[PDB]
Amino acid sequence: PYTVVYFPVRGRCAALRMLLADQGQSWKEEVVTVYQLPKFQDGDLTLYQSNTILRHLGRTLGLYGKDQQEAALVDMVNDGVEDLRCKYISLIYTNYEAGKDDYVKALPGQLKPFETLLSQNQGGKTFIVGDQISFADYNLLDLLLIHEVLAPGCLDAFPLLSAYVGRLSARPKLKAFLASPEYVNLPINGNGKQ
Amino acid sequence: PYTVVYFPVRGRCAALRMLLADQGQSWKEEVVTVYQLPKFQDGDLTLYQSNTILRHLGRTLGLYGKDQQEAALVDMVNDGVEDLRCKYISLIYTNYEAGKDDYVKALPGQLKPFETLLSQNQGGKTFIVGDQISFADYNLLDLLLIHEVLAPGCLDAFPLLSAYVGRLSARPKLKAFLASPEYVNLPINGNGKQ
Repeated sequence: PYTVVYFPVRGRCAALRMLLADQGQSWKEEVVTVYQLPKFQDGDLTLYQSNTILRHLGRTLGLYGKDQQEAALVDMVNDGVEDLRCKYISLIYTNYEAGKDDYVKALPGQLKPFETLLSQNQGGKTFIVGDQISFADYNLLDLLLIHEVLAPGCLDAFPLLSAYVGRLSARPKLKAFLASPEYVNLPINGNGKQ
Repeated sequence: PYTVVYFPVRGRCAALRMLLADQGQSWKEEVVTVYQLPKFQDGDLTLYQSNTILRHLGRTLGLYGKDQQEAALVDMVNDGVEDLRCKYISLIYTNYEAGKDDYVKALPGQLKPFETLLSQNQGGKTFIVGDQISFADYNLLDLLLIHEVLAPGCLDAFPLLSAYVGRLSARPKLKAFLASPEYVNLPINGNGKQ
């Protein structure tokens, strides 16, 4: 019984959509043509804030680590992703024309921490945290994909990340969703820039 | 076995310090004179990001709601607080001189949601969520206190919030901590503005 209310763009819902899709859950979309959405309805539970939804789905669907220690790392990784996403959103809607240059120059410094974190966990052979997927993976994967569109090839300097994007992108239900019109035909951002 | 590494300012640690103080936990500070701190060490567990720490302490100290439903609301409230805190931080370090005017004009619109949320929970007679304190309370309380310093009297238009700040501020261990030199003598912000 899931319903997500959002604009007709992937934006901040791409991650939770991927999460739902991959976990084999069904939801109802509810477009909003022109607390800022998304809005999520789980039964009579009504959530706002994308990360709130991600954690909620994480708790209830068991994508929050195997113990309190991992849970903390998952949060820490998610917050980093979120931090970078804020810069991206700022670039897109604010200084896209001028900032794009400087942004890509700095991108490697922004992505290196993730590469490191990956190397520290079974040599990046599984997920960003632990040996099971978590909501932070779906969110990290989205951040990496939307960046490969802004600056194609940015992930070439990071062997672990690139393998990671490939590993996750190949997950049965996820691959299908990523290839669906439902995903492919939605613009990444509202202002039409990406 | 807690250690918090941060600058010599309350900044983003005020909340977790209040949390620790109120919960009767002891920690070791480690000043950093001139992932951006804080850094938290719980045993060999090393966390970064203030909210990550807040959730961690929330999970382990049982300040995360009584069930998954409340947990979600706690997150939702915390994210709202965090959203406003980002604006505050932006005012302080960026457009303080000019933005202060417009900021205070808009403040009521920013605080109204919290007043509402409060009224919806036992008529604001307990905490922001549920009938037990949660990490979001400590974080909300900090946000309200630092605002009463920026724009004194801003809470007069909201009876529920004002009672809330008074109710929590009177908590035995919290009142003491709020009166300690450890708290009182630390500047609110780095740039010396508040």
